[PDB]
Amino acid sequence: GQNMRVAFMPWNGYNFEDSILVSERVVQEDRFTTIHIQELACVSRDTKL
Amino acid sequence: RSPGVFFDSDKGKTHSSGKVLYNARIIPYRGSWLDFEFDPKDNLFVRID
Amino acid sequence: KFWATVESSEHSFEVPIYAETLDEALELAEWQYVPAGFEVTRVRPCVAPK
Amino acid sequence: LKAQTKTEEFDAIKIALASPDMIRSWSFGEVKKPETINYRTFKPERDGLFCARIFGPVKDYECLCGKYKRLKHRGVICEKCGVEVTQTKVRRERMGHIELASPTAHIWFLKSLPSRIGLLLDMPLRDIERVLYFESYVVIEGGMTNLERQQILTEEQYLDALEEFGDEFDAKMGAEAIQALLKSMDLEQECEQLREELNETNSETKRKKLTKRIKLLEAFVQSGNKPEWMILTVLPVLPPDLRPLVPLDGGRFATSDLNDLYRRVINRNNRLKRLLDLAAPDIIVRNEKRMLQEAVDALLDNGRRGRAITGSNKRPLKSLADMIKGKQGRFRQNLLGKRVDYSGRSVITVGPYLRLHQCGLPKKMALELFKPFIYGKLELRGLATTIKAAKKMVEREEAVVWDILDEVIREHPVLLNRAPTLHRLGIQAFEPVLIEGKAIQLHPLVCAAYNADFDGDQMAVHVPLTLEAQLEARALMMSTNNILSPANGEPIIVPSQDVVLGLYYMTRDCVNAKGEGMVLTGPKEAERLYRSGLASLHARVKVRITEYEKDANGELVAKTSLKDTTVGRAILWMIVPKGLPYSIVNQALGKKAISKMLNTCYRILGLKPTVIFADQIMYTGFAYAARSGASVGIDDMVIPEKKHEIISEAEAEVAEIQEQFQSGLVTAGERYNKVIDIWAAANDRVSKAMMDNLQTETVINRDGQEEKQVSFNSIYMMADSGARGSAAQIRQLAGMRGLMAKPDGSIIETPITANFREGLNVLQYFISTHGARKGLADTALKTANSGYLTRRLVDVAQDLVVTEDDCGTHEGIMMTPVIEGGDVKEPLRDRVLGRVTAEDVLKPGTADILVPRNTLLHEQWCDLLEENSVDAVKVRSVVSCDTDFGVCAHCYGRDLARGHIINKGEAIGVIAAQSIGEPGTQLTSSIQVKNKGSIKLSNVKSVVNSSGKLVITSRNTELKLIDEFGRTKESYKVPYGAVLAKGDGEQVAGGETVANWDPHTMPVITEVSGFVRFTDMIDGQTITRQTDELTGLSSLVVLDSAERTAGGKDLRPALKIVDAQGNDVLIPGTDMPAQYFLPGKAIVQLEDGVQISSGDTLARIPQTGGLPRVADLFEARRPKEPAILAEISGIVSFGKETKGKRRLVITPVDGSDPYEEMIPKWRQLNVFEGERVERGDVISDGPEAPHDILRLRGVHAVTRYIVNEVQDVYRLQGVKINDKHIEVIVRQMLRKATIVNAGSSDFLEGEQVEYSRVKIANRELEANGKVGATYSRDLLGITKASLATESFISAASFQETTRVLTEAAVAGKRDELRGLKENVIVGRLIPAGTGYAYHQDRMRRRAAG
Amino acid sequence: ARVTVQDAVEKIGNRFDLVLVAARRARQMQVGGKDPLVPEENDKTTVIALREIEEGLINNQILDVRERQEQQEQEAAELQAVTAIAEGR
Amino acid sequence: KSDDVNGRTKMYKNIVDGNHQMEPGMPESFNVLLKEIRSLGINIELEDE
Ligand SMILES: [Mg+2]
Ligand SMILES: [Zn+2]
Ligand SMILES: [Zn+2]
Repeated sequence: GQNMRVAFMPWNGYNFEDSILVSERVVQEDRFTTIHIQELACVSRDTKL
Repeated sequence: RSPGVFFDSDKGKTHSSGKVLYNARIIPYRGSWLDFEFDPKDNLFVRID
Repeated sequence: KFWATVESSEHSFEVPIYAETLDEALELAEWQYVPAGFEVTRVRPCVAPK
Repeated sequence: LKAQTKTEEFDAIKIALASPDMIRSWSFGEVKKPETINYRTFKPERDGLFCARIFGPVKDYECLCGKYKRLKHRGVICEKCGVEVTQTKVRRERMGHIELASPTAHIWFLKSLPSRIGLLLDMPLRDIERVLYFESYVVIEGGMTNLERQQILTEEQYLDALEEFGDEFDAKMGAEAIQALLKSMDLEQECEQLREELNETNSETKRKKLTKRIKLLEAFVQSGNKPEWMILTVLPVLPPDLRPLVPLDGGRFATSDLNDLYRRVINRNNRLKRLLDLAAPDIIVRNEKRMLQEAVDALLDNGRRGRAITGSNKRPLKSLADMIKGKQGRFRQNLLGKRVDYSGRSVITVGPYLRLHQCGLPKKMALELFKPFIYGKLELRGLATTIKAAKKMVEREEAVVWDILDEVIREHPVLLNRAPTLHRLGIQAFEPVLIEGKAIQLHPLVCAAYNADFDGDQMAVHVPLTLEAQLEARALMMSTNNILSPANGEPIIVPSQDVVLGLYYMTRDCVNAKGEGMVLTGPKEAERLYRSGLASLHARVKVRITEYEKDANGELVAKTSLKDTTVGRAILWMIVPKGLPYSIVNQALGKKAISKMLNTCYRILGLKPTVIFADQIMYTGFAYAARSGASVGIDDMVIPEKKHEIISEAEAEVAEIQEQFQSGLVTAGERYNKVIDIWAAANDRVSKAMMDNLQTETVINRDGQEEKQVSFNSIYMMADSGARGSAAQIRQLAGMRGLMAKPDGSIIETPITANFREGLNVLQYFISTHGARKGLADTALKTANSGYLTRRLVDVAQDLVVTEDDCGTHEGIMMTPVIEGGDVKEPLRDRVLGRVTAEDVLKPGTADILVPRNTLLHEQWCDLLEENSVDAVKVRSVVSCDTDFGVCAHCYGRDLARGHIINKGEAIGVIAAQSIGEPGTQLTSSIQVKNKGSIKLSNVKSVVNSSGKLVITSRNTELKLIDEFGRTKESYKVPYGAVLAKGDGEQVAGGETVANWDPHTMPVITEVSGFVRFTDMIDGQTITRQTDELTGLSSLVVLDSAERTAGGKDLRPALKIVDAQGNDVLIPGTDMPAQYFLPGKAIVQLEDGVQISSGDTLARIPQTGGLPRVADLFEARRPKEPAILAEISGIVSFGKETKGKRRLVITPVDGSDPYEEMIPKWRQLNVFEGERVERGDVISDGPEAPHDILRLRGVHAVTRYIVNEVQDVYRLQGVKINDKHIEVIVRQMLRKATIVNAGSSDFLEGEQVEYSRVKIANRELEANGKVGATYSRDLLGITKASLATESFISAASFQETTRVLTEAAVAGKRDELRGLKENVIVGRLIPAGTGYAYHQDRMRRRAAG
Repeated sequence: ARVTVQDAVEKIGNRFDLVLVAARRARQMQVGGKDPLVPEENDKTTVIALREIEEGLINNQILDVRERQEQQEQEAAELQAVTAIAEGR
Repeated sequence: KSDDVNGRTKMYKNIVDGNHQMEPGMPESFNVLLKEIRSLGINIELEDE
């Protein structure tokens, strides 16, 4: 993962239970961005028709 | 459970007697199990599997 | 009838034992309980105000 | 008017045996061939398991051959192959049948637990199977002959008996024989004979086993069934679409195992039909018949004979019985759940910007959800040409459809739900607010109700389609409509974590800060002072406030003054509405007071003000919590400086006990205890060290040297406010953590010295591991346990629902504070409030009615009772409610999500079970008065001794402390032989000595005075000589009657009190003299001739818990070592002991017939051997059996036993549950009662208290003057009580399906519904709540003209 | 939007019959038989019916009476029509 | 919303018609159970009007 600057303090209830408040910087820097690769298959079968 | 001979107790819960119990169990890596167990009358018994 | 209190295993309970005498109720209880490996604790006569 | 023919909305149901003709009725054709499809062009082969002719067309409105393909052709049967042209849906409907060659027993009726055929015929099962298998012949209607009827024969025997009498005797074998038996049987005549027999022999067993069978018989007669039908002639075949042949990708097919089974049955049956025409030998045809029976049996219920395996697959094929039963324990269709349209789910999150009535709903989600509504709303305004166009519009996501969605979203609520639903709050309705994202936004204040964290929990959404569902969601399931717990009236909307820390940091006060001492005109300029950085949040300040009060009648009174408060509190006051006094926010406002604020706000202003108040509180809470800048550092946790010393000393302590063990001064087992005790004692020192070094530690100054107050340390603020953390938890961070225990269960004598702040070496962690593992496992298991308990509880209650309004009974229970141990483990105002009085209670001065008759007691009423000193209020309860088949509102109570009295039609049993089951996951020697009051002796007989003291001669004795007010504070029990320095009506102070005694001694004292004689005490027999070697003062020890000699074992040793003349001093006020016998192992005090007085002891005799406890309670389980009670009031006696046990002969002073019981003597006694004891007295101590309470004490006693015990369990864990729910569980428990007398129903029959009472009360008038019969209330466990239900459809759910269906079938049970579960199964409106009106109306239309 | 139905619940005590009556009224409006008795704020028939309950200008009694009167409207208009059916004799 | 084969469609049409109601029926489940039970010698029928 990625280490980052963290501050412990209630922010307007947005951190309420376990919840996390993330700066727009982190999403802008594209650092926590993840790449996924999906395999999508198409089958050509044989029917009586 | 490693194949070999294993001697157990099974004490307390059997027949309330407090006389406990004693049993030997021969477990191979393949094939039938050979069991020898006691009982409240102090008679020796044997069961295959 | 007579309620015989039998206790064994992890817990206890009462079972009806029919008979013409408290002593007879005890004998019929034990004969019909003890040999199975069940302990006979108590024997009570059935009251029931009528 | 013509009654009816075709299908209207149906009433109830009926289940029974099916005639062969009744079977052929459903059948639209016979399946004569095992074939399924054509194998090439796949089509139903005519007369096969799949057929268009027999069942239905393969395509909608089209013939099989293809002649008539038009939707016009309907009632026409094709000429080539007769197939009526109709929707293919009828292939899910049409039944079929099979004509069997030879009769076949129905396995359900043959193999059922009672074996219905067997007990109908009074014929043993073994013999029946012996006949069916052609093992032996059985006579039928033997007539006048050498042999009886049910009598069985063998080959040779039957041959010989046949050689004797050809005619006038009849015997057969096989299924045809059982069929003949059943058909020939005359129910009537047999009944008559049984009635004649029942009246002759008088014996318990005989007449019981007789009356049971005759009952069953006449029941079978009235049923409408017939014995013949127990043997199958025709075999019905299930519709093909319920056992589909449907194809799959790759060309492979898939079908039900019912096809395999049915195919086998058809095949073997056909083979039998062929063998009969081939005139095969007996040895063959018999085998074929047995094979047919086996096949049919395997079809109906598989696993009761051979467990047949399906083709090419080892796994046993699933039969029709397995089709009905299903799986996963006991679940049949809609119980275990089902898939639902218009629904979704997702990860959940914050959103505190929300209001208590709303929740964030993802745009895409809301779109896909309300998609059908969007379609119509689009073409409604004309924005879309047609429905297709609308679909394309929302599929293209044109910018208009968003604004068009906002319309449908506005007033249309949505249902939010979580995974572990327990209490009804698990599903709550909110108002949708469109949100950009894939996450569902939830209101923080609801997080407590859902028990949902933000750690990746998911919630599901449901759409209330029908208008009624919308209004139900809005007026019932709405978030703002439930602000309260169903378990107790306390607010569930109470602020949780950050918010409470915020309000805490606000209403806190500091010794010196900005603006200290200054004055402010009001809250406005206070907040103006703080927001400008001028005055500090927490500072001591006098401000002018205007607080109101509603104290005028229906009217708000305004008052204004100068309150001494803090700036923060003053700022907070801007929120609190109207009538609430300023004293509510003047405190520090922990998680507790902040809740009572909301509570009082609800009980004063109303619902709306409470809601808006709550929202505001959450907002300001989060706000100032954010402003507070509260954090947690490593330096926030302060380790005691003295800790290192506390260890050393303790580390020295063990060493002491380490040396003494080596010198033999202390034993091993004693050493272990000493070490564990000192090591455990050190932890308390370190812990209560760090606490003091934490809480007040901050030392500050104001215009001077030093002043100390409560600490502003962050972690401590969290722990104290109630935000999170606690003493036990902070203890682990700073001070040493606990003493762990090995898996053996025994505690290790080397506790963990280091803490979390400090490092942890390998060992300590490795030792902590077991604790962790066992913790996780334990919780994970207790989840399942709680779930199961909840299930059993819902099962036992269910259909119990408020039906009547007011039953009008003065009956109820006596409500007093619990008064446990030292002081008041629960107050009166709790157990009272919300519960309407049974009868008018009075002031200490009488002829004054403060609370008239029956009136719901609310906050003001309870406050009025609190003004006065009243310690008791009689309260109507659900258990005492006279309403039959339900509960009246005036009994149950008020409590609900609303403060008003319980509504009519609400289902109380369900919410009761839920309220009991939800919190259940959290579950696992002298009297000294603590307060000042006046001594009151309750239920005691005593005497004054020669020392001037007061000795208690009664076993059951109570000591109550009644202060000047007249209220009971302290309550204790005083043992026999206790010495009181006081008397009744005396005066004591705090900590003053009242009672004193010894535990190991049961002193036998004397009421009267005089010399001590000796009777029936003989040395070597009854007694024995023993003299102390350290003193020389002796006593002759009474030898127990087990260990005595030959003839001395028959004598009862005694101490009889004699006067100067040598007479016998009698028990005061009676003809009966005084002689006190002594028991075994009882050492005397003074010998013969020595004079004593009162109070002098004649002889001195030596001597689970948690959730499963609740389970045992509700199940009314008898404990292992039950306390024996005196069955009949009288003077106890010891007869000659017998057989390892001891006789106990009770002696009634009143009538007669002295009762004797067998008590094992090893059990230590309680009762005085020579004294009287009332019924219900303790002959020995230990746990009490619930049945014993119900029988020897009574209903009101046993219900109190249950409620007090279970509440003792829950309250110990800090869990609030109103007694109501438990009381309804009790009501369901004792529902059954066994009749004693007669004149209407049977003698010993167990029957419903409601039923019985509704009968006898009807028999007290008209009828006979009174022929009414007496009964006895019976205590049933919740599972056993749940076992009893009138509806067989409901019983088919949780019970065993097979047995229930069979027993119901033979009886011809008519299920009238009327219950919840059964109506849910059949998919119609619940007979409660919203639907209660409907089902009421119909219920009135029924049974009327 | 109606946040709390408490006021409505005050009128007809119940709270089950509140749902029934308000549903009935919401039916009278939604599928049009008629217009409402209270100015619409752009509240749906649910909230409108609930408002009408709050103002006390609608309930079970009033509804039953009104419907019974509408039956009289339709039995009035149809008089000659159905009385022309004397052919039945 | 689930088990009613007619109920679903007959609903959806009203949902788009602007009419919020329901015209319920017997869930296909319980009906299937009626057939399954009646497939045995057990006769289960609905009565009255
Ligand atoms: Mg969680
Ligand atoms: Zn055809
Ligand atoms: Zn009542």
